[PDB]
This record gives sequence, structure tokens and C-alpha cells, in this order.
Amino acid sequence: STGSATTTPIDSLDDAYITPVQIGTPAQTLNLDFDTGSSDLWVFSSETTASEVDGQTIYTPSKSTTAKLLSGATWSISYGDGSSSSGDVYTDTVSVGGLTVTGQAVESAKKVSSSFTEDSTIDGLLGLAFSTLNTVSPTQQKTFFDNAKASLDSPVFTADLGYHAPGTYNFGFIDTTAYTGSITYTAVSTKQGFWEWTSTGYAVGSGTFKSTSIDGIADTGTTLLYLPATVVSAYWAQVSGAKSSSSVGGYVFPCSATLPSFTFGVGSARIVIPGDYIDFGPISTGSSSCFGGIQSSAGIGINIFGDVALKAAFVVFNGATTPTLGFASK
Repeated sequence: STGSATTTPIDSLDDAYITPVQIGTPAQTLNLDFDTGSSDLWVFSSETTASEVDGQTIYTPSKSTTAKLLSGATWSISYGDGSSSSGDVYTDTVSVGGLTVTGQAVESAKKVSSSFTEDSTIDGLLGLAFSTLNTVSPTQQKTFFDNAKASLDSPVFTADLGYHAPGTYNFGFIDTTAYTGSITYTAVSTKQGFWEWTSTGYAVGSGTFKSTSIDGIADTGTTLLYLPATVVSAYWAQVSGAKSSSSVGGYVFPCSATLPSFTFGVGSARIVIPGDYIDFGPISTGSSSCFGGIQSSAGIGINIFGDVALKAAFVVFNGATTPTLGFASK
């Protein structure tokens, strides 16, 4: 089997992407944030504290003839941005882009933190990291991809995120029309539960390529590119007036600037992020200070190849017995 679904930016900055997901019988379609940095499929629901729902579409398990309470199971998750959610668990039928999994754990939120409430466009998350990170207790549950894998034509999914435009998540096949050149594959460590890999270096604009190993994660659920402070300083030093602002929370730059590109290495291959992809717009409405799309990871503990980086590539998440990542230009 295969599936193919369009993923759409939630706003004009590509802050996140939403993909429609069918849950239950008859189908209830919710727009979920596909997140290769976590491993829980959770949704706003009829159980979510009413004051914490503000415009999201909810899953109502009592209206699904295939929903079953997973008795005794609870979940609770905290994300790198400080947001969180928790609740109980149902199993139900879940379909993405024509690919159907029966018995998928659908984690129903009883509580969500304010950033989720405040984002009316995201009805929940669909985790695509390794199932060892799933938070369901006392019986850990599998991701949608893990449950689908054995049925797929090939044990892969691909992320093809658009810049200010829709893109595609495919399951079970690699669309050879969706990229240019060849796909370069690179090793993955699953030791932390992430799609963790090592970039071979970087370049700023037209500058020379610096060969240096940068371990980090391919994370569709993180907006920006978070890299070591040395690398990030070298980038922003090429932008007149750019500076790190403790009060804003990262590098800002004059909105009048033209940003240089940023290249990252995948083996001997190179992925070029155009300068425009690094512009996240005014820090507040009407400001002439703009927020940068490349930020330091120094306070995170891990480097994160988020959407800014991934949207410049066609990315293969290869879930074969030894997982690997593939990157192609497009």
C-alpha cells in the first residue's frame, strides 16, 4: 500500500504545516501537524477542557463506531518549545492520504497548554519519530508509520515541504518526479528516538564550504534551523545590522536586508537554503526588526534541522531495519 497527502502552511511564514487525517467511522477529518521529532498522535477532542479549545476541530470518539477506549492508558508530553498536552487513549481507524491503519492509538487530549489553544489551525500532532519516544503509559504505543510499515510497498515516508506553498507527505514510495538529481543517503542514530544524523558542514552565501560534523535531528515539527553558536554567528555576521537580542529571544536583522543563502552538507552533497527562507518577518506587527530563521541551539542540547532546512530538500525517512535519511535538491 501507499498514501499521499498534501501538507499546507498554517500561515504566511510557514510556522508549521497541517495535513488532513481521517479518524474513525464515519471519518472525522482533523488537520494534524506531522512531527518527525515526536512519537504521539494526539488530538483535540470532546474530552478537551472546554476553555482550552478555541476554533480547533475536535475528535469525538463516541461518534465513531470503530473507537475503543484503551483502558487504563494515559499520555503526557512536553515539547522543546515548552508546550504540553495530556489525556487518555482510544484505538481507532486512521487514514492518511488513502493509507489506512486499524487499531491506531489516538491520544485524546484532556488538557493542552496555551500555545495549542491559541493556534486554531492545528487540531493535534501526528508523531513520526521512533516509537520508543511514545509517551503512552503503561503500554507504550506505536506511531502511525510503525503500524503501517509492514503493509507499505517500501518502508519509507517522504517529506516535501513547500516554501510559502503546499507540499506533500508520501508513505510507502519515493516519487522520482519530486526532486532533481540524486538522493544522498546518510546514517541515522535512533539512540535518542529521533531521526538523528550528521551533516558534513556548511557554507554561508557564496562563501567556501566548511567541512565539520554537525549532529542533529530532522524535525518537521520545528519551524527553524537551530545550529551551534559558532555556525549561527558566522551566518549572521554576513548581514549588516544583524544581532542576537536577549529580549526578543534570538537573532534579529533589519527587515531591509537581503539575506544570504545557507548551505548544509549531506555526505558529499549540498542542500542550499535560499536567503528568503531565513526571513521570519517583523518581530511584532509593523516593526522594522525581522526575526531570523537560523538560530543558536546552544540552549537546546541538540541541533535541529527544522522546516527552514527541510523545505529546501526532498527528504526520505527510510524506516528499513537499519534506518537512514535521504536528501535531494528539488
